[PDB]
This record gives sequence, C-alpha cells and structure tokens, in this order.
Amino acid sequence: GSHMNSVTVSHAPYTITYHNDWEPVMSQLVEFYNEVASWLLRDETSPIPDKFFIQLKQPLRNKRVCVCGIDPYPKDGTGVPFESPNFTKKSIKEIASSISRLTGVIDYKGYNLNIIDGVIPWNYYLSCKLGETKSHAIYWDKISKLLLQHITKHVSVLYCLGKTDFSNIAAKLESPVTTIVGYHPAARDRQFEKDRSFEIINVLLELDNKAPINWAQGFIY
Amino acid sequence: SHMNSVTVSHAPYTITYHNDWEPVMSQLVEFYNEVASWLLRDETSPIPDKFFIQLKQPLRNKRVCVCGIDPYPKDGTGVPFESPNFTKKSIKEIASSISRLTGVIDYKGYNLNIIDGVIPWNYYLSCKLGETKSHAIYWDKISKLLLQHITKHVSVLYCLGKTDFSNIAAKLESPVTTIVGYHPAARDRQFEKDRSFEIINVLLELDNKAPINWAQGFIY
Ligand SMILES: [Cl-]
Ligand SMILES: [Cl-]
Ligand SMILES: [K+]
Repeated sequence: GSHMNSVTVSHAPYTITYHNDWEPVMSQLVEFYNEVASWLLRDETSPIPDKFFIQLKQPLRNKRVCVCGIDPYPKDGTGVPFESPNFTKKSIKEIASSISRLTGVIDYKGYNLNIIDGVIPWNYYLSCKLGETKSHAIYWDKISKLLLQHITKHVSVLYCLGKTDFSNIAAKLESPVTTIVGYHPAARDRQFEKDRSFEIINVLLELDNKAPINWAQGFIY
Repeated sequence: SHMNSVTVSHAPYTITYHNDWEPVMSQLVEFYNEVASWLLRDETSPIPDKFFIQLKQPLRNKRVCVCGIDPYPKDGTGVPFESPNFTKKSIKEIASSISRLTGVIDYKGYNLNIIDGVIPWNYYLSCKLGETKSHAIYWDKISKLLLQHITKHVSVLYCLGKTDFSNIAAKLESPVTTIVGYHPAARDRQFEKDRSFEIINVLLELDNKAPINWAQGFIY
C-alpha cells in the first residue's frame, strides 16, 4: 500500500506514478493518454505535464467524499486540485470563507482540500491551456469519464462545483454515489456565499451511517 | 387553468395534464400507444382511467418527490400511497413515522398528496392485480421519461426500497440529490428507525428552501 507503482506512456510526462487503488483503470488510462497527448502537449499547460497525474498517488479506498471542480486553475496549477500555496485563487478563498463561517475558525492564512481526512479533491479535466479555462475538455474527455467513474465506486458523496459545468456530467454518470451539484465559487449574485454544501455533505454521510468530514482540517495557520 | 390535453389510442383515451408536464407528453403518447393493449387485458391497480391522474399536479411548486416502485397490488387510486380507508401497510407505517417526527398523536389516516411542496410518485404507473412490479416491462421507458422530468423540478428525491431503487437511482439521468431509504411495508422493521423523512427538512433548509409541513398529510 505504501509503495507507489509506475507505468510508461509515450509522451510527457513519460511515467505515471500511482497508488494501488488506481490499478484497475491504468491500462485504459495509458491507452487513452497515448492517443491524445501529442495534440495536448503543443499548448503550455496548467499544471505542467510532470504534475498532470500526481493526484493518482492519493488513496481512494479510505475516501468518502469527492469535491470536484471542472479543471485546474487557469494559471499556477500544482497538480493538486484547488491547491493555492500563496492563497490567492478565488475558488479556495471563497471555500475557506464558507468553512470559516461553518467551523468558527476566524483566523487562518490558507486552506487546502487535500489534507482533510476522508476527502479527495478532484479536477475533472487534468489540464487546461495556460490562461484558458476548460480549453482541454476535447483531449481529456474519455480519460475524465474513466477516472470519475472509478472514484465514485469508492466515495459515498460527490460534490461538484458549477451547475453549468457539471449538471450533464453528473446526470450521465451511472453510479450509486450521492450527487450534489452546487454553485461555483464565482457565480453572479454571490450565490456561492449562501451555499451550505459542505454542511449538506455531512448530513448525507451521517444519514448513511458514516463519519462526518471535519472541514476545519483544511486550514493552514 | 394551466391544463392541457392529448389523446391516446386505447383507454383511458385522453390525458389531461398540467402545463409543467408539456415537454414530455408527445413522447409519452408515443410510448403508451405501443403498450396500452398489454396494460388493458389485465385487471389493473389502479384502473386505466386513473393511470395518469398525478400528471394534473403542478411541478414548479414541488421540492420533494417521495417515490415508491409501483401502485398497491389492489385498490390503487392513481394517487401514490393513497388508501381511502387507511388499510394499506405502507401508508400506515409512513403515518407512524410522521407521527413520531411531528408529535401528532391522534389521527384516522394520512395522505402524501395533500402536502404543499411534496409530489408522491409511483415509478411504474400500474400493476397486474395482486402482483408487484408485474408491469415494469411495459412502463419502463415512460417511467424513465417521467421521473427524469420530475427531478428537474424537485431538489430532493426520496426513494423507498433499497432493492427496488438501487439500480434505478444509479442510472437516473439527473444531478438531483437522492435519498434511498428502507421500504415502509417491509417485515424487518428497519423503516421504523429510518431518519430519511426527518433529514429531508434539514436538507431543504440548508439549500435555502422552505421546509415540508408533514402534518398537512394527516386526516382526522
Ligand atoms: Cl453555477
Ligand atoms: Cl429496503
Ligand atoms: K447517482
């Protein structure tokens, strides 16, 4: 469990390192990535190619919640969905602000969805053209379906950010996972501000006899 | 009136429906004309004249759908869960849960169809008398079409019966938040402790929606 595995792909990043829990999809992933990477890699990307697949090192079988955004930040993507080491990205700041109001943690310097017990943050498409949101949907299409399908065999709740972004994706996903498709952190009329999806997640988990998420674990001090 | 109508080739011959269902009715008419003959050769619960009476309900004012798999094996009225003389196990076990939730002690019956914001639903719209799921093959496409339409309006889908709905809920082409609970009429008494009804108002209020007043269902 503690040792990562590796497969070769034809183009950058040439090797994909991954946790055992992802084994069932890797052969397909390699096939699909070899099909599109040449086209994809002609653009500067967020994240860089060496970071495309680093989230495949995260275990899945101990996760109960996936928090999913459509693609990486248009700039400064780290390969960890939502992660902003300087805490400048609007999405993670708005998320932090909701969690602050939820948890009573008023003083903090950042927030990270990838250090919370039971939560896997996820970017549906694994790259975009640097500076251009959703620009690589055409390349990731089949890979993105493959990976999300795999994730939702493990998690109990899937929380998707952006109704236009995800209502179709969520609708067409055939899975027993419980879906919540909410407003995106930058929705007009400040709709995300009144959004209580993180609380809803915990209600659904507890209804299903599972432990709630401690969202305060995401804070950086 | 907000009421519309279409004709079909067999009984019930005409369907009157609220405007909110307009987008699915052309397709529904097409499907029903194919299968009506199978549904009419049998004695059915409910009778064909009652198959579609729920299509008279508006959908824009609904925020919860409470869904069972098909009508009662006998005495179906076309209103899901309804028992005019309060003699069906499902609606009696539902009333007892609502009684515990609301604290209403004395009552003579319960009806999910008289509650603001709730649409009670049967996934399949008939069964052969005395046999549950006996018309699933015939309703199949219509059932998918209608439930998908409902879930474009409601914010919570509450399905009763884990075996009945695990697969249907998984394949449902909707992003709606779905709760699949135990069946009220099961022998094993797990519905008695099921918190699904209680949690619906929790979910609605967290989603900035008005709660359901479940006590509206009681008949005195
Ligand atoms: Cl949105
Ligand atoms: Cl059940
Ligand atoms: K689902």
